[PDB]
Amino acid sequence: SVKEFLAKAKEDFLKKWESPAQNTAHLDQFERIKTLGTGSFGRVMLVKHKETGNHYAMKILDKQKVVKLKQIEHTLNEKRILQAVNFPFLVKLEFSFKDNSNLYMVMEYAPGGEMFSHLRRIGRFSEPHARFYAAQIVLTFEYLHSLDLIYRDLKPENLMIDQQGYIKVTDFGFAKRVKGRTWTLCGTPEYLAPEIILSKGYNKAVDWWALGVLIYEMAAGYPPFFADQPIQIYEKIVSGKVRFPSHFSSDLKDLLRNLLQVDLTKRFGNLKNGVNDIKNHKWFATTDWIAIYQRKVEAPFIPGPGDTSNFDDYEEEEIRVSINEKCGKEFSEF
Amino acid sequence: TTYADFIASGRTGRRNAIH
Ligand SMILES: Cc1ccc(C[C@H](N)CNc2nnc(-c3ccc4[nH]ncc4c3)s2)cc1
Repeated sequence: SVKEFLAKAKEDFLKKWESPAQNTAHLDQFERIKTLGTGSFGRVMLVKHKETGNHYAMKILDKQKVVKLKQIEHTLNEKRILQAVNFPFLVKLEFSFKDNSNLYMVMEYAPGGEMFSHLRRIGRFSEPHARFYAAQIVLTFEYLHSLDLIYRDLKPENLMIDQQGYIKVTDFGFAKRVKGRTWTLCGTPEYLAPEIILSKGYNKAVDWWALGVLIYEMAAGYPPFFADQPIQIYEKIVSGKVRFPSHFSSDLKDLLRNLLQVDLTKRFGNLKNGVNDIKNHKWFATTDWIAIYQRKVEAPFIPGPGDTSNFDDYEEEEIRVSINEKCGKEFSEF
Repeated sequence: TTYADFIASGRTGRRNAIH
């Protein structure tokens, strides 16, 4: 049973958490082909293995920058979580290594691109299209939460689309192992639950709120709470007033009202029946949960190898490796 | 329109996590 499934998932997770591999490869084994994304977080590049010819998404982190930004713990934790989890909609870490100046996480490449760009390009997704993605997130959170892992950064920008049109969740720098409450202020403005913003001790239910935000944006083409800057966004979020596009179905609106619920005693995913209130909701009546997990549902939309047509362009910058080792002790466990 | 207001907000591009 699904319960029985989660059972084994936990054992395998605890098992892999103890044991994390280090330097399973080296930079000389990869040919950089294109920078797929860059920013404060660092940068991800499409690379091609010089021996097999296979492609991967390599995330490069500048050690001195990570320290400067005080993300040492987060960086070590994402690697640790990544190699310890296993679910069809969670991206996998295939190689990791470091040199004098940088840290490298070589992960599965998602040819389809960022869900973000497709959403902005197309405008909005039809309810069935939105439902197909939503279903994947529900299962992923069911899985993560059973391991006491809170994702804490759900958004179109972190959801990649693979060759079959399914989702690959990326970026676990904010994910945290927590049984009850936690207190760190983190996440993305538009997707923050009210309790996070109010500096209260919160729980995994913030991911469910985020799901509501995600479904709304996918279906409307824009987030439920927006403003010129974070401060104003927070005001609207805590006020909890949401208005739905007229094209939103009665079932979709009901689901969203229960997901975007400030009252934690009433928010779906946080009640006695757990994720079942979501999975059994009218809007998901036609959803075949088992078929989704098994990837037997033909994706509503499906964007040679090494192709990067689905990603945006960024200026290619050097991969400088210093002569002196930098921040050796800080990243000794990486 | 609500959509118009969204654009006017100016946060239509990729959003960063808060730091
Ligand atoms: C291109 C991109 C995607 C997401 C973002 C936003 C994100 N918060 C930044 N951090 C990230 N961590 N792991 C990332 C990752 C892992 C495996 C992958 N396979 N294919 C693509 C891809 C991306 S990205 C920026 C750029």
